[PDB]
Amino acid sequence: METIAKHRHARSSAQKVRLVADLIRGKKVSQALDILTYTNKKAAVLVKKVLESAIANAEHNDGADIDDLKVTKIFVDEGPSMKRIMPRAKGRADRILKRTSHITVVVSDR
Amino acid sequence: VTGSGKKPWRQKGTGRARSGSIKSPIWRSGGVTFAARPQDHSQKVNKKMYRGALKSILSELVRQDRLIVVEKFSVEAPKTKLLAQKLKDMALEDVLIITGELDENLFLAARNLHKVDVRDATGIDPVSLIAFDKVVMTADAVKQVEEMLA
Amino acid sequence: MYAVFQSGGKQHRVSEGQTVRLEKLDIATGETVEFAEVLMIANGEEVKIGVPFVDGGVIKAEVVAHGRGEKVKIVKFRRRKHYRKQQGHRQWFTDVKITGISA
Amino acid sequence: MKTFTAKPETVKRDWYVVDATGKTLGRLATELARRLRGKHKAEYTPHVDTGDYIIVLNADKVAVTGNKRTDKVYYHHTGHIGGIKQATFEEMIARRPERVIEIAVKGMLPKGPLGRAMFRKLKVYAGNEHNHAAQQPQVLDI
Amino acid sequence: ARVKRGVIARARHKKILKQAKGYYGARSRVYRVAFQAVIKAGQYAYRDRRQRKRQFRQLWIARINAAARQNGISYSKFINGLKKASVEIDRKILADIAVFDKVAFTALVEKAKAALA
Amino acid sequence: AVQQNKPTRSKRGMRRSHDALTAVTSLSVDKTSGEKHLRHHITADGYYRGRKVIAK
RNA sequence: GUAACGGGGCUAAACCAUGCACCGAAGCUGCGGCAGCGACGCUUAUGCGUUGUUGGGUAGGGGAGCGUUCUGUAAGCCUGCGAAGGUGUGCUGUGAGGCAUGCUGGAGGUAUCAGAAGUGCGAAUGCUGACAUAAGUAACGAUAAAGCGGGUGAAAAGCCC
RNA sequence: CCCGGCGAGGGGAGUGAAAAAGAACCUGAAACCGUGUACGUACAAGCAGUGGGAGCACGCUUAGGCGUGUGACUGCGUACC
Repeated sequence: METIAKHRHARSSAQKVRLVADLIRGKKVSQALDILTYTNKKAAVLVKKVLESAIANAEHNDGADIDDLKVTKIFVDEGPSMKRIMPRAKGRADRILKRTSHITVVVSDR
Repeated sequence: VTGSGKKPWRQKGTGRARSGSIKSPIWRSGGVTFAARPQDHSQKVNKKMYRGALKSILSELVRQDRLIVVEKFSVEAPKTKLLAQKLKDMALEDVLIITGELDENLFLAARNLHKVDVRDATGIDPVSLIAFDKVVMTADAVKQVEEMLA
Repeated sequence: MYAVFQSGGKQHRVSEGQTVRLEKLDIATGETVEFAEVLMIANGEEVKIGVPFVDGGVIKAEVVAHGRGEKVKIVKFRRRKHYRKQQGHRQWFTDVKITGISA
Repeated sequence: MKTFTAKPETVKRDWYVVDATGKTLGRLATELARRLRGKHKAEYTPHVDTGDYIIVLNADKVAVTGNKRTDKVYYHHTGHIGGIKQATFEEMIARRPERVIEIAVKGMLPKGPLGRAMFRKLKVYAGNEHNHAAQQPQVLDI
Repeated sequence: ARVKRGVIARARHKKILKQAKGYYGARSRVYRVAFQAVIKAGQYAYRDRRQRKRQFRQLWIARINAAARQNGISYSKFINGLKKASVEIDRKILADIAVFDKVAFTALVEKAKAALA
Repeated sequence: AVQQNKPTRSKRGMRRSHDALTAVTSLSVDKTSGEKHLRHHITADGYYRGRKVIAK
């Protein structure tokens, strides 16, 4: 049974979150959670929280039994940008985009 | 277009592109290269071509026996229901019924009848002559359309 | 056990039972054409047209549906010369089955 | 019914042995190369290597014509500084002769990737025997 | 009568991007690039229709020669022969018998060799 | 100095051919407390090789 | 950088002379096809077995058409048994296109013949918006400077003691 | 109701004809970014296609030496205004 959890409007680029996400993909939910705890990227926490929520979602809303779960699917798409300006030298004003992601985790037992 | 004569930015120097009026038809909001004005679409039409046309269309009404002349077409009071009756009676639904001097009741009837329309002889126009399945017309009126077209 | 014959404006090596696509051919859909000038026949031991066409070799086939090939595009485009045209062309063909090869 | 294509996976090949000895390099290369390329059969398929493996032999004794032996060009460039080295024909027969015939038929096979493969089929040798007895090379000429 | 424009426009761009599938990067993604990409594909195939006919004949000739030469005659003479051979006409394509019937071929060389004697 | 043509979405890809993080693998469990922990590191509850060190 | 035969290589695979094969173009021929402009024979609200012939083309002239909005035809016609639009596919047209139909969508669309045009875009350093690139690179704003203990807290180098 | 910081966001439940309407809400194209699968790709040199073309993969019909995708190898080939 699939069962999934996601974080939309995550305040990280995507490129960065993906970096963490690829560490985890297709791992035993257990081994996933470990790889995350000991990864020093702020995306790690962002994605650990999803995995967790997702596992919880599994156990509570469906078959559960977190012993078999795998992160069978994880992919993060890019959310909207918040748009800003950077006062710069000589009156020039620069753009700058604060970027966000939508993290999606899908956990199951098959 | 509501705005100002001011030139958005210099000619040379900013790496941009000429510009000269925030109203350029090519600029966004504001423009319109050949803005319309209100205009008169009336066309002329020679007299002899108007009369010539009508003749040409009566003749064809007649040739398709859509022209069905009667002596006296009229009704007893201003009641669409009444008319609607006569029509049912005469095998009519789309009709012209151009009468001689026009009565008023028959105009008052017929009004709500949508597939039907009554005219006085001197009224009669090109398209409405064509627009209906049949056009009736009384002897009373033919004598008139006669004179008219000569 | 095959033979060769001129029929498109082109030639074809062919054996009985075998279908070939020829250029168009008035012959109505089901009838039987007879190619009566074959330029070679062969089994294990074979017959070349010492001249053109082997003495009495003929070939028989039944037309078998007429058709038009898959469209193709003609593009002409002359750079910088404000010029180009595109064009579509198809190409009738008739298909024959081959029953003959009367040695 | 389209014309035939040799097919890399069904193609035959075959081994041969050629004595370079007195042969005039280049009239020899010319042959090696064409056989090298399969140009003698169902070549008839220029994208497919249909050539035969030919093992050459006694290259050092290859023969030349005119004054070439002492005078034949032979240039090359290391792509460095101003690195253009050159060597005379006899200089080359002197150190690693194999080379003359190789660099020879190479210039005669085509172009790139394919032709480049075709050339691996050719196993030259300066001496008079070779260690490909198992391939059962059949002798030939030109 | 102010005119929408756009559906009839998206029709076209799509028409071109569709002809540009499998083309690389923007060639297959970006109209402005896609177009010039289609047009040349078009021009190449008009050229190459003509080309094809050259290519094969040269394929054929090449292999006729391999075979002729194997039966101890040069392509040139072999053709000449066939030509003199009590008339005796017969596509170069067709002379694929060369590959698929080596005995019918030697036949041909003989007929040819003879008309040359 | 600035680029003359826009780099393909592919070159980005290739440039990034090395960006992948490496997962840890090298953590273990304390013989005396639950406690996973990086090799040669204090466990959170404060253990190291059994023997509860660092009382906090 | 060989670099003054395209290269390999050639003593002929060079020059001269005679000869006969062959290869070779979108030329010429063959088979099928379309059209413009003429004119036979079959036969005219004529198109044809047709038939001779022509069919590179910028500027420019001429001819014939596609499609878009809106008026009428239409109180008709199609449509919640699924309109417009979006996305596939199939067949068709010389093309601009047309028609069908799966998916999506969920309220409008209109044949035909005519009528009118804010009718067709890749370029004007065009206008607006959206989104890429360089790049997870530069930088994070005076080189007066930090260290540790306790705290709160989901988290504390940066707050509080 | 559950994960979470009495968050952000999310999974169920439920309303509803529909949440393939959940408030950034009708339709929801394009550039641009991803996950997944077939095929290709680490001796290969250029407007990236086009002509020929193996192989693999998937559909064929009871084969028939076909359709679709991919595209080793190979001839030709310097974008548009």
